[PDB]
Amino acid sequence: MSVPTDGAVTTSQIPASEQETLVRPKPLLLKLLKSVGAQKDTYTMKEVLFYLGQYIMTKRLYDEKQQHIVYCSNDLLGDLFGVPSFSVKEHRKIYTMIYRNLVVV
Ligand SMILES: COc1cc(NC(=O)C[C@@]2(C)C[C@H](c3cccc(Cl)c3)[C@@H](c3ccc(Cl)c(F)c3)N([C@H](CS(=O)(=O)C(C)(C)C)C3CC3)C2=O)ccc1C(=O)O
Repeated sequence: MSVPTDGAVTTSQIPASEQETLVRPKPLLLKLLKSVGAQKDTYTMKEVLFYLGQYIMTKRLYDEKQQHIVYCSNDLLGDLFGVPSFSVKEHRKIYTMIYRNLVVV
């Protein structure tokens, strides 16, 4: 990972320009972002990933760091993504699940 600002996280697995994609989260995704301090309705993807990461850690969905698995089956995030769990290493898979929950500007 890289952290180009205090509210963004990027990855070499995804093109840099893709992480600058402007998006308008649908209501559930937006709710999760605002629960950890987000104050707007439009974001770059790298900001969405930052806030989703904060949400995951705040809800204690990634306690076992070395296992690299988020367990979200009983959380809003599991409903958002439509999976019971996923790997924090699989960044394209994560981007794909997020894209289903937003409109691209
Ligand atoms: C790809 O290979 C690896 C990946 C990893 N780990 C990751 O890629 C996970 C990552 C470091 C980036 C990992 C990340 C970062 C940028 C983009 C993407 Cl798609 C993923 C990122 C993350 C953020 C949001 C979501 Cl929804 C998610 F599932 C995972 N998170 C966040 C923490 S954070 O990076 O935001 C930090 C607080 C440390 C700045 C954790 C809470 C979910 C990570 O911890 C570890 C080891 C290896 C290896 O084999 O060497």
